[PDB]
Amino acid sequence: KPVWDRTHHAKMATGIGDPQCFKGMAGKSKFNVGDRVRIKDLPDLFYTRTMTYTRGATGTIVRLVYESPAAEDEAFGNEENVEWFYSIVFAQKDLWPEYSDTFANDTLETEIPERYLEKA
Amino acid sequence: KPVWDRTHHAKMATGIGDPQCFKGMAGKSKFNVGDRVRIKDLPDLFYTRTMTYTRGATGTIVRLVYESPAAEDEAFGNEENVEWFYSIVFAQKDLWPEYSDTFANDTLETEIPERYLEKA
Amino acid sequence: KPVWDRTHHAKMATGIGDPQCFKGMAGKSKFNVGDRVRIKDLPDLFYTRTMTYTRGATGTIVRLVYESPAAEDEAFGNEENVEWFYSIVFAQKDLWPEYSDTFANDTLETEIPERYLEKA
Amino acid sequence: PVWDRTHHAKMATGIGDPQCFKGMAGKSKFNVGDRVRIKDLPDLFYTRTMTYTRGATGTIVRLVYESPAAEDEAFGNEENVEWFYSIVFAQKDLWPEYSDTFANDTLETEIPERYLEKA
Amino acid sequence: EVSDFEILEMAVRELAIEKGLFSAEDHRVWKDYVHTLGPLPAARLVAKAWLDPEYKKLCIEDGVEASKAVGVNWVTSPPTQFGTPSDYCNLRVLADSPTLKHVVVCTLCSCYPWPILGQSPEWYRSPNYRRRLVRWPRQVLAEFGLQLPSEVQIRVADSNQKTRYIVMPVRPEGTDGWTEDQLAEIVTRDCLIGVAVPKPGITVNAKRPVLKANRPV
Amino acid sequence: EVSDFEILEMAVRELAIEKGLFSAEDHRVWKDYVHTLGPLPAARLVAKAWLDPEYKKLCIEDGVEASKAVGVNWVTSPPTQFGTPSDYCNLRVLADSPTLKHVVVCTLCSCYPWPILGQSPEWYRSPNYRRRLVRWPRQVLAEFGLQLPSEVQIRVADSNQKTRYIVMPVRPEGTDGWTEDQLAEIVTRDCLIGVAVPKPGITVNAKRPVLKANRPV
Amino acid sequence: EVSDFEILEMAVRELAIEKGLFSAEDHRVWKDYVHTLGPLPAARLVAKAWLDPEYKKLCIEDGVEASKAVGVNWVTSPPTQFGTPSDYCNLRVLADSPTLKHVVVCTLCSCYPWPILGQSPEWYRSPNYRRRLVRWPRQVLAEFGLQLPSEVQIRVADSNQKTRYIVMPVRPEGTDGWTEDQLAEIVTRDCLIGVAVPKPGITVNAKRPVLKANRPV
Amino acid sequence: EVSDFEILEMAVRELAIEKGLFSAEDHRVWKDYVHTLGPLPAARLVAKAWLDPEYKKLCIEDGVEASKAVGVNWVTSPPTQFGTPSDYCNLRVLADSPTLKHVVVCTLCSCYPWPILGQSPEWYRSPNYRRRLVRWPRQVLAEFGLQLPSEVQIRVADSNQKTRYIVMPVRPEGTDGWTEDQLAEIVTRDCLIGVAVPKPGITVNAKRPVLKANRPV
Amino acid sequence: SIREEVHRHLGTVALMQPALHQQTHAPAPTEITHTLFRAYTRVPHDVGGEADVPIEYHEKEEEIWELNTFATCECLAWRGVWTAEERRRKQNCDVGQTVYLGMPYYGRWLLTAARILVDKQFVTLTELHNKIVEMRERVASGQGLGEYLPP
Amino acid sequence: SIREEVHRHLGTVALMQPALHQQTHAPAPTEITHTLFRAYTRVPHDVGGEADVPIEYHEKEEEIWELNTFATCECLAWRGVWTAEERRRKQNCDVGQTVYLGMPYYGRWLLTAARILVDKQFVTLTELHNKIVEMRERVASGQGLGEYLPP
Amino acid sequence: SIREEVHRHLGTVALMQPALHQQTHAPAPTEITHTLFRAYTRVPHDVGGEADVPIEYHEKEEEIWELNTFATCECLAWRGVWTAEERRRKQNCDVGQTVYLGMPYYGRWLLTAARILVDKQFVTLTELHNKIVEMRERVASGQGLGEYLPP
Amino acid sequence: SSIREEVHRHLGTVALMQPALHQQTHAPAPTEITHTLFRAYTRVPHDVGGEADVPIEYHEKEEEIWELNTFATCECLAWRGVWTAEERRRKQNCDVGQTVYLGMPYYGRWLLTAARILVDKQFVTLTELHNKIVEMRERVASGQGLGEYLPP
Ligand SMILES: [Co+3]
Ligand SMILES: [Co+3]
Ligand SMILES: [Co+3]
Ligand SMILES: [Co+3]
Repeated sequence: KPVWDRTHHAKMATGIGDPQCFKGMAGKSKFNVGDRVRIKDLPDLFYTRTMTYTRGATGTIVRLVYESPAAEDEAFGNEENVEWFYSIVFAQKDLWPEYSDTFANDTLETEIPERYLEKA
Repeated sequence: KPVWDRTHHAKMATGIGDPQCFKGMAGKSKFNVGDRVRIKDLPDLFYTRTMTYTRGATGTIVRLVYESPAAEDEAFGNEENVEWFYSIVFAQKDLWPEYSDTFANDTLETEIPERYLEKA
Repeated sequence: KPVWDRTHHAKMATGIGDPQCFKGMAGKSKFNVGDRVRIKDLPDLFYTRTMTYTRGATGTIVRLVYESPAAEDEAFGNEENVEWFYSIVFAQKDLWPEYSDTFANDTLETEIPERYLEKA
Repeated sequence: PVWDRTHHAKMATGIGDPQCFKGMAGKSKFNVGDRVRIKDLPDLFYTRTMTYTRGATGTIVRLVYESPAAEDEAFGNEENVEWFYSIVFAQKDLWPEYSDTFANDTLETEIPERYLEKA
Repeated sequence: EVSDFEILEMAVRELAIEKGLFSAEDHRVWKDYVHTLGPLPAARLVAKAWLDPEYKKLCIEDGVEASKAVGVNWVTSPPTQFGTPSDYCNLRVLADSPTLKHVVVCTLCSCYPWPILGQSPEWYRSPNYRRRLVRWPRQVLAEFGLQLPSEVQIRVADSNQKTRYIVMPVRPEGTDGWTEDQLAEIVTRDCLIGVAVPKPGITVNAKRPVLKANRPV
Repeated sequence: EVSDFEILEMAVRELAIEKGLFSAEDHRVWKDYVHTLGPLPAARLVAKAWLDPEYKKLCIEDGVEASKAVGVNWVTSPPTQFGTPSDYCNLRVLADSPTLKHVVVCTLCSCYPWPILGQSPEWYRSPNYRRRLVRWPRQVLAEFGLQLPSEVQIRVADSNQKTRYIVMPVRPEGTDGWTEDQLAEIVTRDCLIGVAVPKPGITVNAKRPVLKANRPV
Repeated sequence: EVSDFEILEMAVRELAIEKGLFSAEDHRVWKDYVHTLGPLPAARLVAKAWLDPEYKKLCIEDGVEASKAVGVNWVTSPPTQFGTPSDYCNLRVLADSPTLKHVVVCTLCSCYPWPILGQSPEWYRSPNYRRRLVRWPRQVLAEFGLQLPSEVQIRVADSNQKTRYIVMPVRPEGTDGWTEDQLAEIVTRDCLIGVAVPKPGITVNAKRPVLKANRPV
Repeated sequence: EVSDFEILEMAVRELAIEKGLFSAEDHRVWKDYVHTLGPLPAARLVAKAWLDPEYKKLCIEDGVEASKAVGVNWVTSPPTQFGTPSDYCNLRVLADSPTLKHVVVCTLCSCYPWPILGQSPEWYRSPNYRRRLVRWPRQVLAEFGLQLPSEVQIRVADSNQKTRYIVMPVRPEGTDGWTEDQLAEIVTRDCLIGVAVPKPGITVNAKRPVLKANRPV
Repeated sequence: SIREEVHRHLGTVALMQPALHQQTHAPAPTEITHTLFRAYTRVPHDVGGEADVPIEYHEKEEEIWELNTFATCECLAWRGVWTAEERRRKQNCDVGQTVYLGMPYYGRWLLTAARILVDKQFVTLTELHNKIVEMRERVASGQGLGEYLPP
Repeated sequence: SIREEVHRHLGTVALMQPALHQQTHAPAPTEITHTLFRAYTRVPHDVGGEADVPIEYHEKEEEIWELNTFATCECLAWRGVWTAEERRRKQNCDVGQTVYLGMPYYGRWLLTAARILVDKQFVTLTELHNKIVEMRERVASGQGLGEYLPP
Repeated sequence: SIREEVHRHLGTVALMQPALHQQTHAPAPTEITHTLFRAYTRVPHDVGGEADVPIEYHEKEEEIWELNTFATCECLAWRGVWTAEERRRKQNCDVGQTVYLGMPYYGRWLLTAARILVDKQFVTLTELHNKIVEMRERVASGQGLGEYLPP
Repeated sequence: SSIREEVHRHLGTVALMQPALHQQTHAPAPTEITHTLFRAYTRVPHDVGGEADVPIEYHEKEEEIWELNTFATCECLAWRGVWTAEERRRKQNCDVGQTVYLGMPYYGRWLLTAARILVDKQFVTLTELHNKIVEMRERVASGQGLGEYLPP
């Protein structure tokens, strides 16, 4: 029967934290603060944390937040690959067709790993 | 990461078959052909193959069919424990309160592993 | 305000009965016992007593039952026109596509006014 | 039966509806400023006094006109004519969850005299 | 307490009488007539027909004329003297044979031969029976405890206009020498609807659950 | 291909004309009247009320008489000469102020001041608007991009009997020395329903999707 | 076009082969084995049982051993050499008699004796058959045209663990002196599930609608 | 009378301990830690920031470093010494300004900055808040009694990965010369979520219905 | 007790049968196909051939009010207010699909007896509304209600 | 585009929201509470204050047949066949809940225009059914149908 | 009393909202469009932007069992049985659409803590089923249930 | 004939409009879950025997190429030890949950569950699966073909 390593995450993260324990593991980021990026509509079978409401929308990267395995991998116990995560601001008008022009400036900010992002 | 043994089943069952590969592993059977047994309403969280419509009904053992792990074990990869399986015949009227008196002789036969059975 | 004549039906029917009180008023019947007729799918807005399950089916007339206004007129208070009513037998196989060939001879008999019938 | 098709046009032409009913209700039971509660009269088959008003109290702000009640007109019965009132209700009185932040919000609608009783 | 239906019944009934549409005496007369009704006349018609071939020919050809012989005149027996307003005056009797067995429904509502048979059963008025019998009659009959050979023609009669039907079943085995009274006794309401067949020794409809009323007749 | 609605409409119209219930003339004249209708007169009523305090008091107290000034006579403009059968002859003009802002609905259907305002919008007829505005008006208004201080009284008018309303909004800032034409131009249909306020430079309703007809007028 | 299911099927198959979970040869071998399967061996098992009382006793007591006589070895015919993973190695043959008539379902899914009978029917997999047969078998059987005397015991077998069943129906009248080939020809798939009985001159399942696939095998 | 959830909780917890996955002491330690938590540290962070521009810069740039100053070390405060497993170690502080006002949700579940803020509110976990705030945030905030100018950017932050957020509102008028303590007192839990703004004199979250538990902590 | 639990279960799961549930809120004409048009304009008494589940058929005792309603309807017909065909059309079809299956059999007969009085203007709706209030006040004031309630 | 797919998806998962769904099948009068009596006998048009969700509001172009139906309904009132209040009661209440929300707004106006012709006996139902038969034949024959379909 | 009746009515109306309700009973692959396939395979935690009704937001007091469940889930993660992302994916997605909205929040956390024990084979399902029996027996025999029930 | 087709289409349509009391469910508090409902929400979906249902016309269905390929994949994965059929049944017929269990097609569930076992036993990351689906859709779009489903 398989054996699950119950000490691995505590060994790696104790006194460092998560996602600090992944820092440096993603290498060079593909994007920079201020880049405009469109969210790719990648297959979402079984798990994703990139909300459907964002797919195909364009936004601006405002921060490179941390490096981490993507949740699509961490939630199935796969943490060998690490990527950059970005905080992206979208105009609410670009998400919801009905949004009022009177509320011209309203935005939504959320986090997306690099795999979902293409240059706009 | 865990490793799954993929050769266990084939090594044990080749040339022999399932459930023939489990023959003898259950030890002595608790019940005999002709015994009256009631079906225990064991917790059914996550998985069972003892249908709800049998629970609490009494029927007659007509055959000791084979020995095998219970499906509640096998379906989670746990084959260490092997028990006897019994074919049980129920009167339809005992299952379904509205079953017609006209059709007094009708029955249902299905298989139940030993853990669900108690002497009636 | 309009005035409703509350005596008309009792004056016409008392001692005679309904539908006896319309006998003779339909004139010559268009069909005869033993004619094969198909049920026309006439518009059914607001009211009909010619069930949808019969529309477009073919059956055999087995009786000219009586003369009466059609229910589509009587139910709105219009009894100036009177027509022949026919009892029609359908084979169950011609109504329900699933009906078993083992039940080869089963039939359905119901009444239809002349307005719905065409020669088959 | 025969339906009279000329009745309405004969009475309303050159005048209008509800102007053609002016004076037929006699004296009004209530006055502008009165507080009135809406009676939960049976509503089988038809009403134009919305369920959401029943049992609420509001203020009369205008005696708008005289007309048969719609509960009568909609079945062809125009013999009785009554006064109609425009009522203002506080929103908090209609909807238990209404925000205290929006304390001043109201709803105005019209109700014939039969549904009103002094609060 | 009283229900909304009780309130509305009294209201309707009092208004109708106030407006002169019917009287209190009319209403009592009609309820009194309905209380007279029941399945015995129709059971009698079947027993008479089993014993007299000429009378069976008349039942099959002219059920209205036949019904007179058991005291139910469909024109003149009800208080209107024009047939009841809802069941009219065109009874037909459907004769079962060794190759034909009938069963009756009103898929559109609950039309039933009250003048000769009495009140319709609850389940007969049910959407469930009205949906299923026309299309799966052997399945529904089997639930009532009746099955026939597959080559026997089961005919469903749907009472969708002014005709009302009763079923004349075949006379069962084991009734040699029986009198009209003995024969009529085994022709129950269910036999006359066609969901059961007469059997020597069986003189009441099959027992089934009775849903109770809040406030009964 | 023609729909069931088009077939039925021609059936009803040909039968009404054949039976003499209205004439072919009547139907053409009514459609020609409806084609004359639109939001321009109501916007002129508001601009004139802003320019003349005596006319504004006439609007608030007697909308029917005021309406004559912009060429809509609620009695004699429609072909009937007794007002339109469905919109009646009792317009009220609701005057917003710095502490009061009105919006209108017909919860029971779609009653709208057609003679002075023209066609009711599709969304005004929706069960969604009809349910929600009376109870969550600040939620609905905010979906239209209108919010007002929590202290301003928002008053929903539910047009449930024979009165129809238009809203006379407050005159906005940024319009010093404006003419009647300039003021009328910013008072759109939506301002007259109450779901928008007039704003300099905005002379059309807020864009939203337009669901297309299979065969449009 | 190609569907989401066709794209996923190629993705899972290419990934399993890339990761060495099974080989491309394994997949071709399995499909080739499935193409061999069908209802002929089970029908021959029944015909041989009717013709030889000792073989019939072997079928009722030990269906796995009996199956070898019709070329189906439940251990060694499938590519695994340990039976198919989903149908196992415990066939039971259920013998009908003049007082006992069996019909089979798998209420939990669709378990069926593929090695000796071939593909399970679409209807056999439906939630409808799986709900209803165990509780109203005589209603379901009558929808298939099968009815039996109320006194015959109808036994529904629910295939919920590792046993798979076939029904060995009673040999019908009208087959005196028939050969094994003649007998086998009337024992259809449906007779082996229990929803039909074998009849002389009927050599195909009862016709019913066939729902077509977008891209058929 | 224990509920199904109480039974299954005890079962799970006893099994986990029996199997040596965590100890009874571990579980007590965690519950003890959770009992320590609450919104005061986060209120203190905002008060300190309103008083020290350099520390406000650190809050906006590095919320994890900033949290240390109010005693919440996101790595070493929790019993794991690696941050809590569910809230991680990347706090961000969102700074409101006269032209920007934030509010936070987790549309995917209920992610919330427990180490610095304490327990998430019931309504924050609700599907209803999780559906609506992202798409109608002005409508939802108005229900909580908050409205902002239309030209102010409302930013909704959706906490869908490892970052957790607190909102640093603008310092309100009427707080000249206030001490850190008086300032922290008006920064309620709701202000830190962004569904309220701090107001002098208001030191608790707006009262709302509380749904009671069958059996409480 | 175990069997009762099993049967309550089998009843409960039916309520969770998945479905594609499209609330309809006054769809545009372009959303109505000929199929839908024929279905929404159907008369609802026409049930024959529709699929339905097994039930154990029962008898039912008659309520006093049901007998009185039946008599009221037949007397209104005897005395020429309507014919039974007019009644069937109003009671079994005009009530519409929701009331047709949501309310009881004799509920429909009774609502339609009230309806005929108003539709043919034998009473105004005001008189009907007023009489219902009268009946409720008779009850509340301990004055009883015909044979349903003694004083 | 991807965005079209996103909004289509949000609309689709609304069809799959879990519910406890109890079909209703002519219950006995003992299953009807006061609450349910009042709810089944409600006038359908009275919807103010009912819960509902935010929806995008749209405009809709007028269909030729809608303009023709509106003018028919108003010309029938001008010429005294009904008053608009009779129309509202037939159109918005007597159609019953299912049609009231399932059919389009002018679908109800048109059905109700056909209804008033039959209920006040200006046209028999036979004349209306026959006219529908003849109109469908006109369309099928190639001879045209007024402004809807040229020959 | 009148107002409570009004509000109960408005709640009841909503249950009769007409709909086209298509029960799904394992449709063939030709009945599943790309739109349906994307909707059926969605992860159900992804609710943002779905339309919903107004509610009065409430606080809720915590059940003893909810605090215990939360601590159990976090201690299982502290001691390396899973990570919180593994939990979220099992608890908020793998449970499927029906349980996702039919069961309560911490109900799902608790079912998913039981699930991890079985899926990673720290306990067999037999051990879990047997332990539930043990807990029910502890209760019935007057022996108490931790903090929930004294002996 | 065409009219009969319209008749049976109509009976099917009217069944969509049957009246019901329809209560949407939205994460209730634990105080609204009875034992009856707990047992009903935690039921294993496959266990349907004895549930009420209506008569339906039973039909045959031709096998799709993708269904035969799915069936063979699921049995080859068991032959070669990735799972046993019982593990497959439990994942396929129970853990999918009620909505998918009755909303998707029978071999739809077999195919999803074959993808599922590859990810749950870590033979393939979810990223590999998502990327393979991306690459397959590009294959189709490009004109290069997709096995026996689509010639180039
Ligand atoms: Co009837
Ligand atoms: Co209106
Ligand atoms: Co199976
Ligand atoms: Co969360």
